[PDB]
Amino acid sequence: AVDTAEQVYISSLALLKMLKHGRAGVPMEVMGLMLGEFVDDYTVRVIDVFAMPQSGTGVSVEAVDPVFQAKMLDMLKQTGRPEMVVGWYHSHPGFGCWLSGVDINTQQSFEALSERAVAVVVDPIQSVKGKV
Amino acid sequence: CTKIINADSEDPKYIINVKQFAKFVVDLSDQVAPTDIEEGMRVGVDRN
Amino acid sequence: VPGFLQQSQNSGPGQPAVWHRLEELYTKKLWHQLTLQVLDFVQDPCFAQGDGLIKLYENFISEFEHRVNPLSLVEIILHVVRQMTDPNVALTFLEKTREKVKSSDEAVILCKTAIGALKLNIGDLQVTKETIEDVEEMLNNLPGVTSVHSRFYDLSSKYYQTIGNHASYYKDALRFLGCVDIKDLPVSEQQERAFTLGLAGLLGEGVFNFGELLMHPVLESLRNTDRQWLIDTLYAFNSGNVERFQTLKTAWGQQPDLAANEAQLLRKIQLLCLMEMTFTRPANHRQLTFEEIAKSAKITVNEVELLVMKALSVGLVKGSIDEVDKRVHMTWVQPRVLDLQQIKGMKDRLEFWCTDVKSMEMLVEHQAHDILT
Amino acid sequence: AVQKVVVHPLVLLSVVDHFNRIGKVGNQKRVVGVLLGSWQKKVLDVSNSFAVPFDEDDKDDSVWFLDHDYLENMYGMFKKVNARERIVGWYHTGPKLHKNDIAINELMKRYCPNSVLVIIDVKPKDLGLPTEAYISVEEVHDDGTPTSKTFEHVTSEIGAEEAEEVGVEHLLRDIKDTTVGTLSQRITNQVHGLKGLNSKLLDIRSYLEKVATGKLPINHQIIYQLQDVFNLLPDVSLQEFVKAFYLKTNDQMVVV
Amino acid sequence: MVLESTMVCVDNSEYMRNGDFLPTRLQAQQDAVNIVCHSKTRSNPENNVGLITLANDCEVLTTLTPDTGRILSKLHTVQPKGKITFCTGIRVAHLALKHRQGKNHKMRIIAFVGSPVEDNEKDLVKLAKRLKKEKVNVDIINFGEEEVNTEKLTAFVNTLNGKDGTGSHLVTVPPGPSLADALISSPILAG
Amino acid sequence: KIMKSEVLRVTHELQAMKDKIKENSEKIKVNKTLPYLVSNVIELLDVDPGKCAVIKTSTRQTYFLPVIGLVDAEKLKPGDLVGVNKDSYLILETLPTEYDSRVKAMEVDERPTEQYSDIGGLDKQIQELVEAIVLPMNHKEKFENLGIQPPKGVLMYGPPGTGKTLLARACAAQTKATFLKLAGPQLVQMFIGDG
Amino acid sequence: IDGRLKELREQLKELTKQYEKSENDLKALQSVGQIVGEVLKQLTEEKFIVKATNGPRYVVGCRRQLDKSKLKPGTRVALDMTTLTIMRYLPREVDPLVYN
Ligand SMILES: Nc1ncnc2c1ncn2[C@@H]1O[C@H](COP(=O)(O)OP(=O)(O)O)[C@@H](O)[C@H]1O
Repeated sequence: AVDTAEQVYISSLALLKMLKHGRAGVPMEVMGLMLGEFVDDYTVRVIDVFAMPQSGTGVSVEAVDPVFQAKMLDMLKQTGRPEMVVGWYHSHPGFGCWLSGVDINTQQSFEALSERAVAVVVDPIQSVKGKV
Repeated sequence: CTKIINADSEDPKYIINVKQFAKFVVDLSDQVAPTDIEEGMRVGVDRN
Repeated sequence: VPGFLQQSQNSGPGQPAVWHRLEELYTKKLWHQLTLQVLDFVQDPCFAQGDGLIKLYENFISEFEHRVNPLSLVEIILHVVRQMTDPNVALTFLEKTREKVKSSDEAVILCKTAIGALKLNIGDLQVTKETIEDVEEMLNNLPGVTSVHSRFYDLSSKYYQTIGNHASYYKDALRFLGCVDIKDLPVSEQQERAFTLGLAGLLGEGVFNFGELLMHPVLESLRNTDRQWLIDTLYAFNSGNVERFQTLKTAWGQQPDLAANEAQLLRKIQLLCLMEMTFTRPANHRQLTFEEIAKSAKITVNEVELLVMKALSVGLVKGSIDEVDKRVHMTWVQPRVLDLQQIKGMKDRLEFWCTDVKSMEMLVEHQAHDILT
Repeated sequence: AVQKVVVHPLVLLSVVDHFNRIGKVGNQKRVVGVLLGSWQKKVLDVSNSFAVPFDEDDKDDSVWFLDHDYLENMYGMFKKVNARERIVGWYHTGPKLHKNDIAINELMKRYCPNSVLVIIDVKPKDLGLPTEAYISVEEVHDDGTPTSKTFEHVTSEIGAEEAEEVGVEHLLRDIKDTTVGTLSQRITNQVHGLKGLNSKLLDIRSYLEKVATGKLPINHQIIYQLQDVFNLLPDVSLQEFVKAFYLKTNDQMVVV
Repeated sequence: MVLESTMVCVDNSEYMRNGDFLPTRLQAQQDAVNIVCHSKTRSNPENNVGLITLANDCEVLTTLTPDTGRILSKLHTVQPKGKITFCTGIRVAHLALKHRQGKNHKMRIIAFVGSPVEDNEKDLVKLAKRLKKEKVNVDIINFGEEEVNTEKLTAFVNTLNGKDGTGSHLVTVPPGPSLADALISSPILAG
Repeated sequence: KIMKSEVLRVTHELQAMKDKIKENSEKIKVNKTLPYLVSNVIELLDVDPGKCAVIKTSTRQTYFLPVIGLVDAEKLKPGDLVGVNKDSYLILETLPTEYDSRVKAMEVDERPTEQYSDIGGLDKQIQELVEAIVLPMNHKEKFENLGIQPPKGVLMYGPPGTGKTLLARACAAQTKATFLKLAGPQLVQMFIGDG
Repeated sequence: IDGRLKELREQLKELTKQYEKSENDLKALQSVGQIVGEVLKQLTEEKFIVKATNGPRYVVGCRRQLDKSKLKPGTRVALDMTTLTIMRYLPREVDPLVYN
């Protein structure tokens, strides 16, 4: 229940994955999870992020396939560098810096799973020239 | 919004004319069996 | 098979030891090492006089073991096929070898080369052009096998004495010289090969550069002891040196295949004697007056028009041709060997450009300290 | 077979980070993986990268290992999330290329027929080159030369990925690598253009000097074919300035 | 439970397609591969067996996996026309099996040799010393005609099983026919 | 022979790619379980320099999906009421069209139950039209193998109360096939081209 | 001989590989397509006025491969769904559909 002026050390390649994934699925509201680790309470660092195809159902917890996520994590462990899951990201063309009802529900499920599971809003269409 | 339904397939799918002029087909909500819903009856739809 | 081994142990001194090895190899069911033994016996210091008998024995062994190495078997038995020396049945022999080994390995393409070689030796009209073209048409997805490539290069080099290919024949002969590096054959015959390639370049028309043979040591050292006037003439064609006396001595030095085309030699050397000015002077002397042309080519005034016309056609000089002052503008788009021993000239010009660029960069920096400092 | 390749400003930093993260325990200096992307119109582009731990031995350069099952699973996942992405080539660090590259190319070309090699200089930033592209051509070295490997460099240019301009502007936000301050910025443009021209042409002069000394093998068969025309092209004739004495000097004097 | 991770490097030399065994020595060695992989699967179906090649290449596609069908498919039509590179083959087998695997999983490299080899004694002794320093556990099984259990192979095995090692034997097979059960009888439960 | 390795690759490639079919299909099918836009196909046969489509959405918009990215135009002809992606703006799948308000069910009886036994008097005529209509339904393959295409147009003329309606419905019941009744006198509509 | 059933297995593999390539083209596309508009005004060589069939008109760019001679004024074109730029131009048809 302690949340100070926390700061996210997000990585440039994580940004590039975000913009590429959003640019691909602009109208699908594609989903993903932000691969970060709580090195301490508030100095959260994210070095990598992955892109996952939103299932036809839409924004659902089962759309992020558990077996597929586990296999992806194992692949990252074998080749690359392992990293924990304490966050998520989502291209949000509909409206701005808030979450929809289903987004709040799935973030509540992520919060139950993880410790924080930060809710990150990234708008792919509003970011055009200078403001992401 | 609530709109009438048009018709359905053999059982699962429902081809519906909606007051938003939409060619609307949905999986009927799990709490609602297809038996209760009949052609030409008004049903509300959850925007999500 | 034991009976054939017993019969085959005869007909040669030292053969029964190899036949015992052959017996051991098929007892333990060895095919590749058997092909090596067949290779050793065929390349043994003997003429293989019993060509038909050894053909029958080898076919006997291969048909009752039916698991030998295909490409190397055909590479070896082709010696016996050629040695049998009867083209009417030799074609059937090559068809039989194709039927016994019809895989897409070196075997079939080697059989095609043997067919083409037979068609050269007799009947140079039946399938000669289709065979030679189809070798390259079938060397697809085969970048560096280099074995049948060398074979195809040899056939087409021997096809030089045919109307179809002269300059391409020289090109594939160069390809043979590259692909096979060691001498692997008498120096005198390589020197004869160098003589033929030199005559090919002299008689040819499209061979203006004709690279990898002008100053190539692998080609020149063969005739370094005999007919060095041929070496000098190729160097003349390379560097643009005229040496008209030596080049005329070249014309009647090797009389066959040169006396009829000595006029073509005249035109080519007049064509290629201007390149020396072309690369040495980077538009430093861009006034190719008639007197300068006369010094370069020892040619008359009316022939200048035809010479510069052919120069524009081939690609030596592409500049404007005047006649009030007879000035020829200098652009070259067909580079060739620049006598790497004389690379100091282009190195000096390049370092001159470096010094000029750096000096002007420093000068503009001196003029620009009021902003850059 | 491709005409040319174009590298995005999208995979270079990803490769460098992959080098950094897998170099913590693997100090082989040799990072080997695959670059994925798309090839559409004789222009090949790279959109994704992946690194695999990789160990080498100097003995004939034939000692190595990879995780091919994990790498293939990565490729399936990448194609599933984005179908247009495909393996365009495989990359190795250590610009001093060794001899295992031929074996790696032979093994990986089952994913890409025109297998290409990419070298990323994680630590080196020599002038501006982030990476170099390599095409495998073993179809006879030349017309009259012996057999060789001869991995040539297909021309590479840094592309312009979309939607990354926002991120790169926010990231840097300090240098402003744009034409801002037109006069001073173009002065800097002239400055490093002269710097690059002097450095590269000095390198060419050094290569000519070393060819003259003959300590290194001479690839003259393409060197003079490409540099003779360069030298003889008549950009030194000044009579066209005589014909164009007012080349723009009229515009110079109206601007004054 | 003590689980075993085995990496097999199989001799794809130019001679292996000969018919010394009934189908081919290549198929005989393939039959050696799938029976030992079957034994590993019967011990526990999640025992993992992987393929390594040494015919001037190192096949890694068939990784350290329990399934045997990928080994059978990928080793079939291996085109046994190239040469043998023993020093590279076992070493790359070491690196391939050095990859991510359980620490409980006992690392073991098994080699199949079926053709005569022309390599330097000094080079292979140097490799044996290097593997001795690296504490490598390799057992080698021969098949068919060869200078079977040559001086290089004997010294290589002696270095890898000596100094109170596992005790993995190398069998001196008769040229041509051989009894695969008698070849793999000792190391399947002892070594 | 090579069959062992061939079938080892064949079965795996079959099952894995059909699994990829299922994965693809599910990801589009839930979008096919959420179609929203009517498909007014302004068909343009744009051959790639094969086909294309112009779809008038229910929300009054036009989507030019390329080359009809999911469905074949042999079954998708220029018309309406075919599933269109709500998010991918693409033709999902065919669905039944609309049967012109009145014709949706004017008076269509799903199945008549009146029997041939309760009617009679004209048994020769009823047997004649049974041979001309019902037999081309049950024994349609008999006509097919014979080579004679049965006639279709049967006109029952006679004063009212002669049982034409019962006979027609009884014939339809015997055929066990669909029966559609048209109210002729009310087909005269003031609307232009309504009939 | 199990190898003589190779032909039947080949037929099965070819039959399904047709379905597999069909699905590959079905999923690899997964496209959103392009919105359809009309060239309301060419404006200039860079910016063009393209009006959607149902309201808004936008000042958009043109496809790189296409040229103004291929675009022309008053011709049906396709705009990018999100970035709102010309992607392709399409011919149009009208039909009286009565008594034809
Ligand atoms: N053969 C018959 N058997 C039984 N009922 C009949 C018969 N013919 C006519 N009907 C009666 O006539 C009615 C049908 O009338 P209608 O169809 O208008 O006659 P029509 O077909 O000659 O115009 C039915 O309600 C039925 O009871």
